[PDB]
Amino acid sequence: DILNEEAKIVQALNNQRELTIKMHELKREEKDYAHSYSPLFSDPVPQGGSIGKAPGSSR
Amino acid sequence: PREAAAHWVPFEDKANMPDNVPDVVEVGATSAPLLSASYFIGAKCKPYNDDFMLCREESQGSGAIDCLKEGRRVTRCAVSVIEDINKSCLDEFRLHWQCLEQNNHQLSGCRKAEALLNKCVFTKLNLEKKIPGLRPDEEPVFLKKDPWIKPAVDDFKSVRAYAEAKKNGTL
Repeated sequence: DILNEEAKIVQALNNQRELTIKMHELKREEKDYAHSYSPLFSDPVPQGGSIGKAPGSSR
Repeated sequence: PREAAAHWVPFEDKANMPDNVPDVVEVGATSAPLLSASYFIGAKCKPYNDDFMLCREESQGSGAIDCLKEGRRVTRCAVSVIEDINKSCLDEFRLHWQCLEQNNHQLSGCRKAEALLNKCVFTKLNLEKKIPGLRPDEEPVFLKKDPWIKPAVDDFKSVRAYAEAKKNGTL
């Protein structure tokens, strides 16, 4: 009756250990430009300076 | 793109085109004849000019060397327009750009000569002067009667030729 109630607590603590190791993995994982920077306007391509612009200026 | 300051010294280059690229003869018109016939260069050579700039857009960064074959043809077609306008309308083309070299090359001050030039070129060279991007319900500026912006002094040769075209019934 007491071995089962200790195995329950050990399972509940190993669950927290797995959760902690997971939530540590999750932060060091790299992340998208749409999640790290603003979601709308998801491309990093600037295309900036649009009045006196030259054709051939893109690459 | 930026302009030279702080003791620029000019330098030129004693050299030639390589053999790979053929000869192309140049435009010898200066700013008042170029500004005079700008709309007729643009009316005849629209698809050539647009293919040249579309070349320059398509192969980015290579630029100069990969677009030489159509930069050839835009220059040759503009030269065709300018000798075409010489041999038909030399005296009033000359009347127009001689008006234009006074008055700061403003097109606002040479209306009575450009009416004559537009009428000649439209009946003989069959090219029309148009301003695009102009929706209807909007009058084009070089057509309007009594504009707010008149020049300081109208040129004498063009008002004399304009009155004589009135009395001939030319215009």
